[PDB]
Amino acid sequence: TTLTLSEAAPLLKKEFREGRLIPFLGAGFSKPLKLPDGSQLIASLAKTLGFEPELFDMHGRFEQLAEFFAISAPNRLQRLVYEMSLSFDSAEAEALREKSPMHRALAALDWRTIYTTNYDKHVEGALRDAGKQAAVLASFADFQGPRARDVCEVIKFHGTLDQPDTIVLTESSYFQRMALDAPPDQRLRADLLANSFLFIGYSFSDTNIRYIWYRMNQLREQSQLGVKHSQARRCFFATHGAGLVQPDILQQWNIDVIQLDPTDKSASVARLLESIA
Amino acid sequence: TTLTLSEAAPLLKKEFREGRLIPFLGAGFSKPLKLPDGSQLIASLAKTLGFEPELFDMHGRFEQLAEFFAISAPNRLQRLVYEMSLSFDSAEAEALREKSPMHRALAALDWRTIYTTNYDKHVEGALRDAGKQAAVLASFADFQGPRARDVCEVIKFHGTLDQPDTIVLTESSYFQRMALDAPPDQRLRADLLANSFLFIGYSFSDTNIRYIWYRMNQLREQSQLGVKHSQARRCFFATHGAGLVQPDILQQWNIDVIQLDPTDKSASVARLLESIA
Amino acid sequence: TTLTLSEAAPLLKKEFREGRLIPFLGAGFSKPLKLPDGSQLIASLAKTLGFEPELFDMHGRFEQLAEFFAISAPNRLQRLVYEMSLSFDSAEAEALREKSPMHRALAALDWRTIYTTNYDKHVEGALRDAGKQAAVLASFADFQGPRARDVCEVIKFHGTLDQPDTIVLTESSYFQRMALDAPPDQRLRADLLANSFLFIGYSFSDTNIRYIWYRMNQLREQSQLGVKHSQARRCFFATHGAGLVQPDILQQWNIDVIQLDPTDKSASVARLLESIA
Amino acid sequence: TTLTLSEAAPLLKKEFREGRLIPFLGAGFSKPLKLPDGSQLIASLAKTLGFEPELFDMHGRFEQLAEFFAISAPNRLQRLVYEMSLSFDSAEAEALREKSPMHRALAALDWRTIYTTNYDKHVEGALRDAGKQAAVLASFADFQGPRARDVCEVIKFHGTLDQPDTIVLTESSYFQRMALDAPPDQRLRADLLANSFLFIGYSFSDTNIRYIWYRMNQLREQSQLGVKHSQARRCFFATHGAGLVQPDILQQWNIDVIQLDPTDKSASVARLLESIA
Amino acid sequence: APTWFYNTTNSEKLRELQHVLGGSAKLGYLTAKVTEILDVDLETVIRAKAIAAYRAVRVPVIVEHGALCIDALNGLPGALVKPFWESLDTRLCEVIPAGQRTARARGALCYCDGRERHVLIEETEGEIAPSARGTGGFHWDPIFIPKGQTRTFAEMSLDEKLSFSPLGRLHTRLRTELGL
Amino acid sequence: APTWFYNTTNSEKLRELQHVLGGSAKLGYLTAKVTEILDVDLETVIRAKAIAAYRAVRVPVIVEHGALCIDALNGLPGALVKPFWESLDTRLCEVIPAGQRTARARGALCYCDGRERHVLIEETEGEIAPSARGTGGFHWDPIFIPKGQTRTFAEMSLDEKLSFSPLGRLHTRLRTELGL
Ligand SMILES: O=c1nc[nH]c2c1ncn2[C@H]1C[C@H](O)[C@@H](COP(=O)(O)OP(=O)(O)OP(=O)(O)O)O1
Ligand SMILES: O=c1nc[nH]c2c1ncn2[C@H]1C[C@H](O)[C@@H](COP(=O)(O)OP(=O)(O)OP(=O)(O)O)O1
Ligand SMILES: NC(=O)c1cccnc1
Ligand SMILES: NC(=O)c1cccnc1
Ligand SMILES: NC(=O)c1cccnc1
Ligand SMILES: NC(=O)c1cccnc1
Ligand SMILES: [Zn+2]
Ligand SMILES: [Zn+2]
Repeated sequence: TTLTLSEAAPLLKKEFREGRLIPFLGAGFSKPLKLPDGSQLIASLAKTLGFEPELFDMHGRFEQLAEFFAISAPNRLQRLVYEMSLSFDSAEAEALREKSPMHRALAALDWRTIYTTNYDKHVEGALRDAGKQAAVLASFADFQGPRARDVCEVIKFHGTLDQPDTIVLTESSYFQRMALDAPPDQRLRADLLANSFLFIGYSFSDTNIRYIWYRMNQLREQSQLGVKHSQARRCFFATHGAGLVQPDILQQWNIDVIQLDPTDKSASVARLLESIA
Repeated sequence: TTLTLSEAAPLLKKEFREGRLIPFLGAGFSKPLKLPDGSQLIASLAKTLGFEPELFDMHGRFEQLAEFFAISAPNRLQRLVYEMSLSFDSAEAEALREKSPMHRALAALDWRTIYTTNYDKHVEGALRDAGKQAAVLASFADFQGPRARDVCEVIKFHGTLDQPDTIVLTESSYFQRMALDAPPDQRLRADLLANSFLFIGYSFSDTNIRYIWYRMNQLREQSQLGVKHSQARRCFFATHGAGLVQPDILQQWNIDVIQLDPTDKSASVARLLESIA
Repeated sequence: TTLTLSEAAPLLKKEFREGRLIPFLGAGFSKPLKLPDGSQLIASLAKTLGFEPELFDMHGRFEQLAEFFAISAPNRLQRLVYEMSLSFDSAEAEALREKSPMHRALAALDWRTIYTTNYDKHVEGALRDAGKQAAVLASFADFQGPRARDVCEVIKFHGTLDQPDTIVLTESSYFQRMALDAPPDQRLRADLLANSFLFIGYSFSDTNIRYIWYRMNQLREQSQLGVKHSQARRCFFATHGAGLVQPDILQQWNIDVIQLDPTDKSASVARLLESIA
Repeated sequence: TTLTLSEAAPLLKKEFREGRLIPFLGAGFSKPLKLPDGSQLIASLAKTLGFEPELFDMHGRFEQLAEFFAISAPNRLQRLVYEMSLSFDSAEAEALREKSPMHRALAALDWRTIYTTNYDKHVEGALRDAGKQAAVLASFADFQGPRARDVCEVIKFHGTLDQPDTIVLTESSYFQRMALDAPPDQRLRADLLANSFLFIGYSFSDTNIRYIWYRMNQLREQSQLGVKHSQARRCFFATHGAGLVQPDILQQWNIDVIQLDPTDKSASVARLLESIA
Repeated sequence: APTWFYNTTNSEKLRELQHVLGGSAKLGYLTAKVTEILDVDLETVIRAKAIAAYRAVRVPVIVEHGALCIDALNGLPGALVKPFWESLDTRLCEVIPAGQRTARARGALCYCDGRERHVLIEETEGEIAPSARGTGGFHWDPIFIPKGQTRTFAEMSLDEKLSFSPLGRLHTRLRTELGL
Repeated sequence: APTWFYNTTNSEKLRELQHVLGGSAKLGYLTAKVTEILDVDLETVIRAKAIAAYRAVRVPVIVEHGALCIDALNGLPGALVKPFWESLDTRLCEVIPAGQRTARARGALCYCDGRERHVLIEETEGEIAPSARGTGGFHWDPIFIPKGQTRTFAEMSLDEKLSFSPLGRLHTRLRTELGL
């Protein structure tokens, strides 16, 4: 009911040599850089507001606690972006990034499009470390700006720290992305029409990501394809610790789960990215 | 920062005598009828699937555990509606409903529209107990069907048990309502343009209810009203146990919180509905 | 010309100890549970439509009056299934079912297949009361679903209330079953090739049941068996009040009539089921 | 909800001048010839069997009482056909047939196909009275026999008295026609694909006629025509005394009811057949 | 073509209802024979007479049944008036004691459209005559004298009888409720 | 198991027929309620009562209906005796003139096996009492005095009443024709 690493490796080679495999990188991909995930941010927002971090967690979800933070005082969200810039893109996080085996194995492949939902320059920065060049696309001005001819386009799906208007963190910013009208939303839905995705270090907790894969099946089911042909183009979900409910929800959306070895999280991902080559 | 019962009582009389107050009733309004809330359903779905009810709860949210239930076997959702109809609309739940002080105090007022998100005939059934007559509107055929002239229209916002296609319980049914295209969605957004609402026994956990009040502020903020005039038409949220984060999120959406006495939940609601008269 | 109870008792023991006797249960088998038969449903459909129950009866047959009900308004049949579910499978009908002597005498025998044409869980529910376990088979997904190894299969021939698409009540649903292509139709015609049936509480008024026993004689007469051998495998029809015409029609179809004592209908059936043991 | 005579008259002229209108004549069309209908036959079968005619009627339907008659003694059905021949086709029924205004108005039109379900030579005999010539088609040998070039084909749908093997009267003969494999069945289903029918003196009580119009809608609904185009080709049902249920059942099957004046049954039919000319 | 049909086998009731409701083009006439149930209550018999006449003619039908409840006979005949005038013709004036001759002439229409039965009842106080007098009218009209009047239904013309009889108030109620 | 079923809702008729035909093991008892037609002729009502009771119980059934034809009322009530004793209880002794008190107590059994209806009729001459006397029995037994006897049916015991009543001759005719 779940692919292993050796089973999923010839399936990922076929989609990569055809140029139809696109990585989707989450907050767990920057975990070996000693960065906060979605839980250590809330522990830092609770310290500023005067909450204990265990009491602040039980008043709402991740989107709702950041919405409460941003309206506590004026200019409270601007300060957070400044603080995150200092801690996510610091020089000691740069130094952990050249010697990271996941970021080396990611940049060794010749991708054309990479999607990320984290606010750090460590995915395009991994491509600059390997001598390659990348193109960060986050806002409308980036898509219409000049690029080079054949350069890997890194789509910052949730925003970048050097453009603080593009960061979606609060609940009102997730509701603004439910219209699927932002330039990262329109680019994602067109790439999903034709490409397989590889989710690495990401857990489907964002209700706007799950809503995009929902509405691709409304195109898939209305097109009245067979049992054989509607199940042909799959997406892949590499996860150490998926539960018992979530892999069966995603089978509806043509998403297969690749079970990685949970003893060493960083080496299991790196062996997956080296098996694509 | 929070209205009491005596403070909110003249504010609710003014909107009621103008005919611009509409109740919005949740799952906590049927709690004195000994019915399950959103947690005792999941305890019953876990027993059918072979889970322990505490282990089944930590694999996903309420929408996602019901999505996992409905795809476990064919015709698994149809059976749930049949079982729910035996236990929610049973004869002993009818007998607890005439002697309930909340349902008597609700039907004593001369409403014109009532919205509910629960699957039971105990809101329109409370109106039949007081000699009044109601009109259940759940699907497209109900809105175009014949009614009488001046009859309280009960809008089953999430569906009714006698029309099992209208029940939104699983995650795919909540995503289908994100388009705001269903007949209860279109009727709600037009009533929200002109009326104050009174949330009784409901907690804002549905991401499609919160998205409707989100997009009413996008009309409110784009209309460029003043500080005084954009804050004039309020909605009211009667809750015994609102936390510390959620009342400040809803102040953005012109929703005021009415703190009820948590020692006796049923008598606190009944004194609120009697203060409107 | 008609078997008595003591005459038919050694004939039913022989077919039961060979495992070739199958009960066929009708609407009169749920009459001691205070449930409607085919006449009190029409009295309830006439009240909804605004007819007097004696005037509504003289405009058509049972199949045709339910066809007129289902097309009077949209979602009018779905409501009927919901109402029947709450009335037929209520808790007070459960409590009358443990102390019913017919349902105790039915479950005391070790059957392998039971056919019913009524929409209630009181035939498989009688088997659960005796500690035995049953398997309800009504739709195509039930036949291909998983069962246990040696469990009495209860074939809901006309449908079940927890699967409202399987209920055949209207005239168009009886005409859809004339093709003999439904999964309860195909299972019945194969069991009729090899087994004796015992009709209890059922009167041959359904023109699709009579058409199945018609076409078994077209196999019987074309096979050119003798007078002795074509009359060997009989079926049994226990009835308190069969007329003067119907027992001679069914002699054509190898169906013998067992005359039960009409003074007490429930005790006469219970003595028949205890004589098989 | 029901056409009158003047409303239905231009609708019948259009289908007749295109050659796409076919009469369907029942037992009420031979009622002015002083012949038995379906109730006076059963009164005559009860006299032979020794029943009182009111007691014999309450033991079964019309098909089932004739099945009981035919198996009471050997050669009992052959005698009935002989008796019916002497009574239905007698010389005094011939003399009432030239002066009948319905049979004159029927033969004045230049039909090409006429269907009847009655066992008498008074529909083709009406065509011989007007100087026209007819061709009775009842069995397989009649369809392959020689006819003339342009002669009205009278399809005896239930059989003729001069071919006693073709008469369907008993219940076993109606069940043999449920396969829709007889030569009158195959000719009817192909004419129903392309022509409007006019039911005169017939009441839909035969479950094989109703099953043919049922399965024409299964072709009509599966072809996925619009609301406008699936309702274009209608059939017409002239009846003095249709109830309240049966006209709404037949609206499903594109059958419109023409209400005739019930004070004089013979003159109301004759004015309908003269309005087609 | 008519939409309502007044069913009676009594040709004297037919010329009364055609005297007032005759010009209505929405009313037809049928002559089917039905069998009444055995009960003295007028409401029970006329309601079971319409269900038995709709079963015969299968169109929206209007039936009519009467009553001649008498105080000296504790309400007898009631709706059993049809076999009394057959048995006791003018001896019915003699079986009732002189001094307590008071009686009620009741009459009921019931129209059935195939789904509902609606009963219209009117009623006339009166007293049984000491002997039968008068030639006009029909069954039991020479024996009934209305209250205030000295004459019988038989002594009065058809315009004058319908200004006292229950049918003269049932014309307007049947015309209004059916739109005749 | 029985093969014939005697249908009555009157529990006083039940203990009479079980007093004589009670030991017959071929006779059962049912209590279905039927509605009689409106006719004074006993033969017509009992024949339409068996077809209406076979339709209810669907077994070979035996029904019973009576008559109390009176000379002073020209045969009234006849088979209309059920609503007279409801209306006129003991005033029925007073509405009949003294001097012509003669009457006939008729009674009829009709058994229907589902194909044929056979009517057995017996009859007892008598005269209506000047006033109701006696406590035993049931409906109209305190008012009827048989011919030759001075006492009523109410004054006599059940053995003595059935030596005069029509049912005492209908036991033997029903037992012989049915083999009870
Ligand atoms: O207003 C009335 N003025 C004078 N006589 C009346 C009246 N109304 C009823 N009568 C007589 C007629 C019949 O002798 C008996 C009613 O019995 P009734 O069943 O209605 O007469 P019926 O069977 O002959 O005709 P129908 O088929 O309309 O019931 O009392
Ligand atoms: O021999 C009799 N000795 C004394 N009284 C009798 C007798 N026979 C009938 N009666 C009384 C009973 C009832 O008051 C009426 C007949 O009416 P009747 O319809 O037969 O009585 P019922 O409806 O209560 O019972 P059942 O269902 O058997 O008809 O005269
Ligand atoms: N840049 C990151 O690592 C990060 C962590 C948590 C949430 N968003 C981004
Ligand atoms: N009918 C109800 O009260 C209910 C409760 C919880 C969820 N859905 C419905
Ligand atoms: N479940 C039942 O008893 C029933 C009754 C009537 C018709 N079908 C089923
Ligand atoms: N020949 C006829 O008129 C007829 C009547 C009734 C049934 N079948 C035929
Ligand atoms: Zn009459
Ligand atoms: Zn009676």
